[PDB]
Amino acid sequence: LDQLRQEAEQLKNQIRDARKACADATLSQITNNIDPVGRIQMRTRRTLRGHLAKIYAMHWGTDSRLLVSASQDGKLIIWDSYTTNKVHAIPLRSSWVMTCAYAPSGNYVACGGLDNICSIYNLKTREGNVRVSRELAGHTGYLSCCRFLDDNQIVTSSGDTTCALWDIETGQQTTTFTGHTGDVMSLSLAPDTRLFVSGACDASAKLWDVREGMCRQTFTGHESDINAICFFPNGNAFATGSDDATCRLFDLRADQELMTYSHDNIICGITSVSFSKSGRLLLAGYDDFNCNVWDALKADRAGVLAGHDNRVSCLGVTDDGMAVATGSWDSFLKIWN
Amino acid sequence: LYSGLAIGGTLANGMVIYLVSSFRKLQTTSNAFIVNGCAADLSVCALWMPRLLRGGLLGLGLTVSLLSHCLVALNRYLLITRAPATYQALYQRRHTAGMLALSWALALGLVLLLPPWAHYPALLAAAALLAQTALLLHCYLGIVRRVRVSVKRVSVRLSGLSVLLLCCVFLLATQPLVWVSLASGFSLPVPWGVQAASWLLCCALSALNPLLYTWRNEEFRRSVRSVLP
Amino acid sequence: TLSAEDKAAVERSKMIDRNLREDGEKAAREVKLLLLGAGESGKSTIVKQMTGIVETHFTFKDLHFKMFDVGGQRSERKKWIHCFEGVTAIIFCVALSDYDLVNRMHESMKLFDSICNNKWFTDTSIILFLNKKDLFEEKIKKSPLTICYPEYAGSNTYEEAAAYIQCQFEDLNKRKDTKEIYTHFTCATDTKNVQFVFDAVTDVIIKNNLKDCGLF
Amino acid sequence: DVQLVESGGGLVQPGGSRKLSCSASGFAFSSFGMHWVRQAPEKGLEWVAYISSGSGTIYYADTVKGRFTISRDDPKNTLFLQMTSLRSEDTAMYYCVRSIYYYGSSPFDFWGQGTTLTVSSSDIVMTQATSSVPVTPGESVSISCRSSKSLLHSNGNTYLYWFLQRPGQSPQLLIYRMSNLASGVPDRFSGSGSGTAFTLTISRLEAEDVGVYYCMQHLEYPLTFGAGTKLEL
Amino acid sequence: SIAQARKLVEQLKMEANIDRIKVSKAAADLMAYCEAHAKEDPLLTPVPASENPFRE
Ligand SMILES: CCCc1ccc(-c2ccc(N(C[C@@H](N)[C@@H](C)CC)C(=O)[C@@H]3C[C@H]3c3ccccn3)cc2)cc1
Ligand SMILES: CC(C)CCC[C@@H](C)[C@H]1CC[C@H]2[C@@H]3CC=C4C[C@@H](O)CC[C@]4(C)[C@H]3CC[C@]12C
Ligand SMILES: CC(C)CCC[C@@H](C)[C@H]1CC[C@H]2[C@@H]3CC=C4C[C@@H](O)CC[C@]4(C)[C@H]3CC[C@]12C
Ligand SMILES: CC(C)CCC[C@@H](C)[C@H]1CC[C@H]2[C@@H]3CC=C4C[C@@H](O)CC[C@]4(C)[C@H]3CC[C@]12C
Repeated sequence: LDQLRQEAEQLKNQIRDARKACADATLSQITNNIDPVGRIQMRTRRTLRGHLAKIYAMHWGTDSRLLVSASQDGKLIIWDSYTTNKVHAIPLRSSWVMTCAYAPSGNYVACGGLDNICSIYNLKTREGNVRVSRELAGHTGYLSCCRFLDDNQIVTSSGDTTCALWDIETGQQTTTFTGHTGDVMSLSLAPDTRLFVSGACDASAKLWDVREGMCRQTFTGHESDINAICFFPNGNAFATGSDDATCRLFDLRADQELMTYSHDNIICGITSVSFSKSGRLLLAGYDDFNCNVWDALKADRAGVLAGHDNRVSCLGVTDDGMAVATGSWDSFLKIWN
Repeated sequence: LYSGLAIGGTLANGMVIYLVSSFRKLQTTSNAFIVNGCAADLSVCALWMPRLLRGGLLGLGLTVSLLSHCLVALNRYLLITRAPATYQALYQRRHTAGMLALSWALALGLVLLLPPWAHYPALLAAAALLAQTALLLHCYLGIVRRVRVSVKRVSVRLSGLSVLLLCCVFLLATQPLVWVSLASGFSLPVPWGVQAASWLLCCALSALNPLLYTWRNEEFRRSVRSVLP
Repeated sequence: TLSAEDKAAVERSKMIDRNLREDGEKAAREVKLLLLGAGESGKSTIVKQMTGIVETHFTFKDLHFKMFDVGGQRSERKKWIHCFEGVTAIIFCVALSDYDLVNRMHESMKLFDSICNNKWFTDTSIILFLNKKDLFEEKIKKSPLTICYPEYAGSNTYEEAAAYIQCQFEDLNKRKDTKEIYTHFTCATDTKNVQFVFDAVTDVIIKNNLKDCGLF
Repeated sequence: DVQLVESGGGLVQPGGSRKLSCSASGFAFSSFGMHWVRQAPEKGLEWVAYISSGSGTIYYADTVKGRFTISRDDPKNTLFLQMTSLRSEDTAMYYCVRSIYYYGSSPFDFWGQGTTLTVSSSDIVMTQATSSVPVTPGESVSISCRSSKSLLHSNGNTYLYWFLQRPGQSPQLLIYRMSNLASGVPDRFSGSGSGTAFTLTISRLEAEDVGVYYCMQHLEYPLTFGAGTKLEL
Repeated sequence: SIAQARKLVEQLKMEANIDRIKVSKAAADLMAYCEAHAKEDPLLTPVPASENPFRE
């Protein structure tokens, strides 16, 4: 029925005007008086030299000391950042890993990729070796992202256009989030873990309610695939990095884009995105091989993290905010401070 | 004049070491022997640029230069001919470092524990150069033969020129020296003119060493273009 | 300065590093092949002669081949194709009989052009398999090749038609100086396909070794 | 099922030789550093020897160096202690102890059942002043241990370990690094203190808690144990 | 496709019912949060090596 299609367009226009009336003053205008952060000079405090292939994902532990990194050499490595020591080296059944996660409790890590399976590994067993706890199957596309809610819950992003919430002990999809029209590439849990935002290849970001499993909001503005997404520390906003060489900040309550982080001389895609503990700095990885530090409130480039010889694929900030970890398509993780 | 070639040699050698050190991530174990020979080569070019110590140190530089030629030739021959498992076991990181250090240690021992004129020294130097030349020819020809079989098998652009240029230059710069050493070898009169000319060619090989190793190397070409563009 | 437990942790990290080095050395001597095809172009038969990604491991003449098939991996291809940058080779399967319809040969040509000129496969040689020799041979005498290639000007025989198709596929590649294309007609079923793959892989490995040595 | 079974103990004449074996099962034996701990017939624990994972590092007590040899057969999941020139002072029960060392790990977590050996006829000092103290179920008691040298390290860790040896049983790890509760230990046990002064507090003490409590330091080798505080009643 | 069209229309209807605040208020809240946590952001305000876990 073409009438239903017409009604959808009319509703789409209605919501566009609804959030248009709420756009009285831009963020730039509001933050035009605060002093700039100046220059952010971050030095490579540590280099991790264990992986032998491209690093595709890394995640910080909640203790801000142990981080897990995923590389296509078929290994998950848990690093002790302070001493650079390798705590664990987990061989993966499938070497085509694309995502990594670290349970907030620290007892588990998650892995996934082109195998369409999210593997849960038990890091604390009486046998002294890391063991595969569960293998979550049900996605028809590669595993894009995964994030633990707790020791028994995990939300996974998949290239089959859907996101899912799993019950690890049973290994079943408790909830399925099906709103997107393209591959879902990124995933970010809110601080309270009551919801989460996903970015997909349809150039849109969607806000989901984990309890009810329903797209609460949809955000547009990007011109290409969204590869990275990361909620604000406050939890009332999130930032997205896409293939159009642009990062933008969306606010849930305002329900529209707030700021755009782009430069004329940047023409490559964004691979990762993260915020500072205060949310004042937006750190984004690029295909330029160097990460970029943006003043999240003024949209001014505050610094550059140029320490990688290949594409920066992953990027994370410790919970205490002390340091930033960057992984790239070379086999090295770098810690900055 | 001729000193200009020495200036070019140090600049050419210096670039190779600078490129290898700058891109240490992007340079493999094969370039370790090339850079080791280039350093030894820098030592020889610098002295002649743009004295008992000068003569003694020059002797050390040349022998390492010639020894590094064998190490590079052997490394290329084993990489292209031997199976990957055997090559990996042989060329361990600690083994590569040991091979490089042993070349310097062997070089230093020969210079200090031998009479200089280049009698027993003359006969030894000539024998060593033939052994050095024979291994170089065997290693590079083996690489030529192996790379010929593969093309024929899969067949059912000057190619291999680098291996031809290196072997032709090495023989033309080193042959006069060994012929002189074999002649000084027995009781024969060697005019000072040829002796000076022979050493110029052998030391000149050090100046052209960095080019012969890396001129066809695409990664070095890309590295040079980026820094210079 | 390190504590006893710190020293023990460092020793454990050292052991992990040694194991990682050993695993990397083991993996570096293995041949990685990426299997691609427009559709039912003969991938199944070539896999027979030897979820998402399917890995097939086989040993031939003391050489271990891991061949990855991504046919079941239905999704944006540009979002995970770069995962295979650095594979030893690409095996492309084309149904030589899929020229009448339905156009199918044109889709195979489009996929081959996309893969060969991909930014991630500039130096990756591709092994071209032209399957279904017999069926194409029978069909050529009945359905002329002019249906697929109107510009074709030659006798409608198996040999010339196959040569023309191979020439078109080989000319579909732009960077002829940095990669090679090995073409085979895979219907013998006499262990010739695996031998051809082995020969092409050895040639590619020798070329890569030459490039590393700066000879190329 | 993480048992360690020791064997090879028995009567041996003085000056003889004897090899003790320890068969590991139910865990990754090659991933754990192994210790030999000794307990005289009526005395406290005494660390003997240590072999690291991969056999890279080996340590011996000054009273057994040159006489004892520690070795492990990883494929066979066995740990050996070759004793030579045995003296009357070597008569004791020998315990096979596994310990894994990484950030956040729990060394000395599992002890074997022990094997009895009877011979016919600079070190950090840990002090436990209270050799014994009566206790009643439901009450709270605190065990005191003291160190001659500060166990706090520059990395922030205080390397003190608490072990409980119930009557006729192998020692069991309670607290590692002075603050962390070992896996499977109830929340009643608590460890606190500063460098050179540590306390183990038990809240609502009940049955199964009577025994000897030992404090061990892991700051540096040789590992030294306290005298041991006994609970009864 | 009718079922899919109805699902999308129903989804959009839920979107239109959201209560939205002024962008200036949303912008001000982000500014307030950043200022209230500026002192606790070691990356924004570099800390001396005394309490830096990564020295180097
Ligand atoms: C004291 C002189 C010692 C010496 C003599 C000859 C050669 C040599 C010979 C042939 C070949 N030829 C043929 C042409 N192309 C050649 C004449 C053009 C220069 C090949 O096709 C060989 C396979 C190619 C190859 C070999 C090694 C590495 C890479 N590629 C090249 C070099 C080398 C050294
Ligand atoms: C005293 C001697 C060593 C003087 C120099 C001898 C040299 C010039 C001789 C000895 C052996 C000869 C080589 C023998 C084999 C081959 C392989 C062939 O495909 C090309 C010719 C080539 C490469 C010859 C070139 C000339 C050669 C290298
Ligand atoms: C002593 C040195 C400096 C003099 C020059 C040596 C080199 C450059 C000369 C000597 C013999 C020459 C080769 C003789 C024959 C051929 C075969 C031909 O198909 C390509 C050119 C090629 C390969 C020549 C290249 C240049 C060459 C290799
Ligand atoms: C010491 C020097 C001056 C003499 C020996 C090297 C030069 C001059 C001569 C001797 C042997 C010759 C080679 C013998 C064989 C071949 C293979 C042929 O397919 C191309 C020419 C080539 C590669 C010749 C090039 C010139 C050559 C390398």
